[PDB]
Amino acid sequence: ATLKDITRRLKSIKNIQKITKSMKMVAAAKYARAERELKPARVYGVGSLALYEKA
Amino acid sequence: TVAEYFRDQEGQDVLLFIDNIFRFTQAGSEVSALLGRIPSAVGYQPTLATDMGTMQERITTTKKGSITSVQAIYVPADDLTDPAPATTFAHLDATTVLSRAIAELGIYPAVDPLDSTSRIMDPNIVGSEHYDVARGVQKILQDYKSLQDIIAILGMDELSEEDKLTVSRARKIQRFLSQPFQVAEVFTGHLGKLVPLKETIKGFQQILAGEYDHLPEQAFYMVGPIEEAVAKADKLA
Repeated sequence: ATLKDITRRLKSIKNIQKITKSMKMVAAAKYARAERELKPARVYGVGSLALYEKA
Repeated sequence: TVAEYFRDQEGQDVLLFIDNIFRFTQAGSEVSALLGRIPSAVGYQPTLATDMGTMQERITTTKKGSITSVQAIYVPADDLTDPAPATTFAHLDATTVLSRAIAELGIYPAVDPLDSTSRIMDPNIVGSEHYDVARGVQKILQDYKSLQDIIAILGMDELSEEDKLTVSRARKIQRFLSQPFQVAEVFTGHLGKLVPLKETIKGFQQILAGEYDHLPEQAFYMVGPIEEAVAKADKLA
């Protein structure tokens, strides 16, 4: 399409590309945090059910 | 030539409606070829600028009256890089770019707000209340455009909330500009509602003050001054 159209598109796509990308790290960071949070936690939940099992 | 009579001679503050100079220019351009001449890029007439220039400069405010020139400019494909408008701006003093998008947004006044400009505006000239309200407005709305981009992900009632407030406000604001037409029972149905200026500045200033941040959003649409918009909310429920 006319260059505009392309741009228009593009514009957004680029944006997206950022936005998503942004969201990607943003998430990744959150995610990362969450990742951290798992250690004692891991145990902790694992623990949590850890007995309706034996008994 | 007539108007110059009135201006200087009859003194008159002329309101000069031109619809459209565009057609003149175009007319010039049409001939250009046939004048043997080269037309121009974008088809034009090579002399366009002077043509305009001499014309635009033909009219003015002397100390022998004023010709206040309301000049309709058709803007093809609303493309303005479209040399003619591109030029025009120089001769403009206030540019009113009417936004078809906005028109499409159902708004009437359908204007392109940010491009209906006057390079002139000032916190001095128009007073800052005016000015600032506008800059704030101009600001937020452009930012709101940035936000559209968000919304595309986030949805009709889901975002980041302050930002949501402002969004909503933008939605009001939009509506608040919308204004009935006495003429246009055909476009509006409504009848014109005129806003005397202060009531406007204030109108938005108030909205900016968020005094309606609990009032409905399109309880702003096709109004006159802001009160009536408040009133209008009631009329619903």
